[PDB]
Amino acid sequence: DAEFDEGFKVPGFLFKKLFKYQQTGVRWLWELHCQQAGGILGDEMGLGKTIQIIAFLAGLSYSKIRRFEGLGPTVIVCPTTVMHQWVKEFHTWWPPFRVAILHETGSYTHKKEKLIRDVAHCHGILITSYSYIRLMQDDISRYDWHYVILDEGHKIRNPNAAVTLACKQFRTPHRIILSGSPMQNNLRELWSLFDFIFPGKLGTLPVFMEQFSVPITMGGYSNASPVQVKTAYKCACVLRDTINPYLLRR
Amino acid sequence: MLGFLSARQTGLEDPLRLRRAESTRRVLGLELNKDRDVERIHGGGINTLDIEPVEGRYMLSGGSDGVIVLYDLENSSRQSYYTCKAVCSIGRDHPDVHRYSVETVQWYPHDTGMFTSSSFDKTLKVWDTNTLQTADVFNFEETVYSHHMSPVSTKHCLVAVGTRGPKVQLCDLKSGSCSHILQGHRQEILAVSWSPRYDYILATASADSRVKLWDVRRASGCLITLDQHNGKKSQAVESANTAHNGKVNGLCFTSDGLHLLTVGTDNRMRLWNSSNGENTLVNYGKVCNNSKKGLKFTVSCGCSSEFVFVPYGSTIAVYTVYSGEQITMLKGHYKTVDCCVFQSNFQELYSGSRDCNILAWVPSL
Amino acid sequence: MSYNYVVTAQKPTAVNGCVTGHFTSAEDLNLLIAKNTRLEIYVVTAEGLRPVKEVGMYGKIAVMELFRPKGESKDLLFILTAKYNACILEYKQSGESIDIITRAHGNVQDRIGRPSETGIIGIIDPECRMIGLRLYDGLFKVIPLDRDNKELKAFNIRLEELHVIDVKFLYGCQAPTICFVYQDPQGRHVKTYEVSLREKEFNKGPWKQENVEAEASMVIAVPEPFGGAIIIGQESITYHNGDKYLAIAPPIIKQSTIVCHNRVDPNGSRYLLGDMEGRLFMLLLEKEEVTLKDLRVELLGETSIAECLTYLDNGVVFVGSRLGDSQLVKLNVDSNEQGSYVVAMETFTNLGPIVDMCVVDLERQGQGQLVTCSGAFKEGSLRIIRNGKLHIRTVPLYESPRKICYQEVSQCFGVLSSRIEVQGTTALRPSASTQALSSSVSSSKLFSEEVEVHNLLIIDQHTFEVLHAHQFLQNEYALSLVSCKLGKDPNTYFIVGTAMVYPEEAEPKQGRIVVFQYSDGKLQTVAEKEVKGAVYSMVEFNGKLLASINSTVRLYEWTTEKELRTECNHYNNIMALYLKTKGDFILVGDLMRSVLLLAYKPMEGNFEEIARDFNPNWMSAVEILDDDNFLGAENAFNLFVCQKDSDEERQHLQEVGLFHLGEFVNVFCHGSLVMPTQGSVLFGTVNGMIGLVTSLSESWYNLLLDMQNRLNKVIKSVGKIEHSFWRSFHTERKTEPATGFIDGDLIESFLDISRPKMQEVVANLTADDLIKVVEELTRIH
Ligand SMILES: Nc1ncnc2c1ncn2[C@@H]1O[C@H](COP(=O)(O)OP(=O)(O)O)[C@@H](O)[C@H]1O
Ligand code: BEF
Repeated sequence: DAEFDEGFKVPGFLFKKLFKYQQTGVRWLWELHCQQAGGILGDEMGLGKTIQIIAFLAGLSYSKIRRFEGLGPTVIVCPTTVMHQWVKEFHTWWPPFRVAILHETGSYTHKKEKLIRDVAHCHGILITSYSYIRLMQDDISRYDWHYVILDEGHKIRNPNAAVTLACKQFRTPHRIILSGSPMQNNLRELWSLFDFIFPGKLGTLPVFMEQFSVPITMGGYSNASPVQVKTAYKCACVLRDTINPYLLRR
Repeated sequence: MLGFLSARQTGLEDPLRLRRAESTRRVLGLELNKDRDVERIHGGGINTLDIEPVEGRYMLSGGSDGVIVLYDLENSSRQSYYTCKAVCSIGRDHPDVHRYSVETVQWYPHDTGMFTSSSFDKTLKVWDTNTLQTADVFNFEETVYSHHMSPVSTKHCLVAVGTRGPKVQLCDLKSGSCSHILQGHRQEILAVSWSPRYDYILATASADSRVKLWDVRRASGCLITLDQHNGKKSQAVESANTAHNGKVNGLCFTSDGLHLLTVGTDNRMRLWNSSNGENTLVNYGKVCNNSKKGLKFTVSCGCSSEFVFVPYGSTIAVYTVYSGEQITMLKGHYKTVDCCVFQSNFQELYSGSRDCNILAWVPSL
Repeated sequence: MSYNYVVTAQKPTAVNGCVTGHFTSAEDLNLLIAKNTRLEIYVVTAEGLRPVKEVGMYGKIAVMELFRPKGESKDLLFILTAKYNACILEYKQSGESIDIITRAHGNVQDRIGRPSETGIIGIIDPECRMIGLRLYDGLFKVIPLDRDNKELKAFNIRLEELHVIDVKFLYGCQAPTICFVYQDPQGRHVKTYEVSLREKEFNKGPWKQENVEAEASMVIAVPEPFGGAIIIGQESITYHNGDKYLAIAPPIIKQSTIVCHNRVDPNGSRYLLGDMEGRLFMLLLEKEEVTLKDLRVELLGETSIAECLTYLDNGVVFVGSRLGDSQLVKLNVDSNEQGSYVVAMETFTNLGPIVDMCVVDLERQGQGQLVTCSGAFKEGSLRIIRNGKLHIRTVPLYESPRKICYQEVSQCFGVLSSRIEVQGTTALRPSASTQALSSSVSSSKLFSEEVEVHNLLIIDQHTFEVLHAHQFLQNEYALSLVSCKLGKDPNTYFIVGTAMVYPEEAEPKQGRIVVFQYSDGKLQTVAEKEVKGAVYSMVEFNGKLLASINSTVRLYEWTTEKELRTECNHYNNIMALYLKTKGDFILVGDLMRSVLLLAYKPMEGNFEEIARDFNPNWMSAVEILDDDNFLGAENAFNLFVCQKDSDEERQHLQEVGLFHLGEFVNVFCHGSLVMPTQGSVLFGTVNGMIGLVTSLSESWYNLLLDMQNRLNKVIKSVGKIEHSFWRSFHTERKTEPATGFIDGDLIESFLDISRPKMQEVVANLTADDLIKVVEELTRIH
């Protein structure tokens, strides 16, 4: 087995399967756990973020760390096309997990609220979609989930979409975002993502916009004077420093 | 004293015994030293004092006139009488001088070369001691009541800043990041203090009668909200769990960092368990404060019994932390006392006041 | 920078802790003795003790306890160091070779914490599930053992009681259960907690808090048949098992406090209890069929003042004393016709608290010869030390010696002694003051439970018999004592500085300087001088008497009338405790301002504060090495050398030397015990170490520092402690690496290693050169 700083072991076979950067990522996820912070697995598409997440969750269940003993009831919110991709990857990589789908397709065939209840009370992985998170926040948030992995979490990039407000209703500290592109049109999207994983770091959207978005943007227009370019460089350095501990982007 | 010397020399008692019992004797004998004076440089009331943690030689002072004074507390003259001369001063002609009252000044822990000061001009300025020029300025939208650097953080260099805003600003001196905010208070934060024990534990006290303990690493809000009664009056937390029945304008961790002392405008001082925020029910009597800003008070260190020196109107009231028994009240100021700071090497106290004086209290004999 | 070489002339002799167990083998019964930095392993033979190993820890052994984890063949040893180096050591004998392997180690110092008043406690669960350490107020550190560490990861449990006197692990409990006495304003109480290593926190103990005697200071965990605990206070011994409350108040234990204990049996039917007077008691538990019926205390006899005591077997008890010689006594079944069952089998020399010492070239040789005030109340004595190894004579004084000076012209030693009288008053025992040839008492016109009587003993420097004993006034404490000739008259005087000690005050306001002359077997009082404070120190200073009354250092002159007349004063001191002299310069060691270089400018007739060290070091002793190098000893077991630097910053002494000795220096003195190095300063410590500081040149200092680093890279310490960490200057508010000081012990260990290890040392420097160097270095002591 591979052992990390405090009590976190990941099985030797599960660990051997991973690559060097994926196990760096499993480490990084677990320091996030130790500090009770969220973060953005920003490794770009195809590098394997499902596997780092599954390996970390498996080592979280396997290490029996101490409220929840090991892994609690976690929710994975993903685009509708990959819910079954997630189920497949969980069943091949860590079969002991109970991985339910919260969808019409699903596999349950009873009241969905019953599925959410059962997964909350048997510490399963509930795989749902962003649409369902919007529609069933009344039920999805009455159960004190242990992790709130959002796959392709850049669907949270609009701070005012209903999905965004919904996903920001989980009381848990262990929020994770999987998105190889956690910035798509502007810095407001980055603020929204970081406001999900760690609400305070970037300030209120007032402060973030005035301190970072207007400066960092205004130094990229072609006509930008040198002074304003240098301000943009300075503010970009500050922003990268601020978000360094919580973004892992290979 | 001769019994103590004989017991030390012969090994009966650990030398720690003599150190602590004698330091306690020196604290009980603390009295206004007219055999030491501090040079008057402030045109306004002294709001804050900070003796450097390493070597305890130099003192900072922030006045209501916006000047910062840097004093030498070592008696470099061969006389038994000396005045603590003012080495430096950020004066009315200094281009970086604060435009309004300096409400807090703090040495950088771990090194004397940098110190930080916050003002009602809505700035926290970082100063390089040697060149005495600002290295950084953190502008805030609202006037600063109190800032504090962790006395312990070998890892992070965050400054917790409390302004009239309901949020606590965390400013990273390492690459300048003033975006982090701790939200959960509802009124002006009148006092902030990092735990001396835990690198990332911050205690914040606000005019809404609430004191909160935070883990600035954590992404899930305040750890603890101090409650007077510990559950006797229990309510779904929307307005209850107040530390005081007024504004809480002073915070001070005990030396070992296992307890928290709060003073509020209910004319009370309370002692709390800093791990679970449980009131220890130490009485302390009545502590007259009606300060409308942060009230800086200190504790003793390395004595047989710990003490707390709290500004009590124009006097400095000395209490035993863990029994509440008021040792005494040091009366030598002419107006209300704003701040006291303890020199832990010689059990000396310095106290500033609105009467534009800084008085040294040294043990008698 | 200063270049100083520290070495041990006499290793510490005071036994600060001793345990018994099966450490070297499952069948051996070992006696492990902690003298401050030395761990001495003996085998309990049918007669005496056979030494098997003596190791040097890089640490003051604060805790030392043997424990046997499940499956282990023989006892492992847990040691905690004063600097909080924890280690678990195992003894592995491979034929001739002997090793002490470190089964685990770590540093458990909390960065912050108020180190507890009563001092470092270290207990081990009777089932070896955890090591409980009370190091700081309000915290209780737990080192798990079931989670088999190699780094000793430990966690704090917050203890709701902040003033814990003593704590033990109870027996016969499914959970690790601690029982401790703590003091709150409402009195002293005994409380129990159950330790949860899984929850990492306390739980409600088996039996709730109980209000106990006011001076309850000892907890004794009692083995499984009885269970419970026995709390010893001053006037009572009480037994708690949760529902049972036995309580006795034996009148025989009221006279002195019980300070150490030991379980004679495995079943705890008998305990030894040692008190500060040196009495030895046997506490008997009478069982009922099993419950406990009643407690009995019987006085076995007297021993040396025990710090620790251990019952070995067959009535043999090792009484490890810090204040007197350690003892190996026998407990007879029948009394000795004097009421005593204790019979001393063997005595182990202990240069006890060395409170003062002098180097006299007695026998008119070229050899120095230490004479030290060793020991304390009943164990006080003069020890005479000389090379021949070191031979140690003992002159039992039977009372605490305090100072000693040699008057050569008169062929005598003047010794300040102190004896404790009870009632007007009565001597508890015949003390060397009371058996002098002649005697006298101070009849002075200046000033008009148990008390301390102080005498000036004139002792023959051939026979070491008390030629004379002058008792000082009632409630007069003699502190300082100098032998010298003053002014221009030719008589050599014994000058004693005293203080008047009344319980109504914390610092004496009254005292006097008495000038005696010893001639014709009598001690005449030649002069007196009422001073307004305690005379902590007097040095003869260029024909004049330089005394230090409470906070003033003043210089007296000896007038033609033969009286002391003040010449100058100096006041900028908290407490001038230590005075030294070299030429016109006076070094003042303060209670807490630490050193001051004063100059008597004779052209004016007043003092001048030349330089000062502004660091807050609480001195225990001071010395002048050179014109500008000032050795000092802080009460945190550190040596530092100050140096007059090279404006007003010239009034700042520069601390150019720093070194953690691990011993409490009580005295420095120039001299050498022998017939490359410059100067030679001996020092005597509380533990009984005699060490030697001397000045090196820059070249050799560099060489020896290089080889120090090499030996650190090669020699492996017992608890895997780093030498640099051990010698690092340490105070509760400061910590710096050593500098300007070479551990002569580590250097001299360069001989006790095999030749391949030597080449490992001597890679880039030949070896035989350094063998010559280190031999020449050992020549100095
Ligand atoms: N260490 C690995 N060993 C074997 N297959 C892997 C490993 N890492 C990733 N994969 C495979 O690579 C594919 C792409 O990874 P995926 O997690 O979908 O990428 P993303 O990081 O964009 O989510 C997955 O189907 C997965 O099975
Ligand atoms: F490649 Be995707 F971000 F899973």
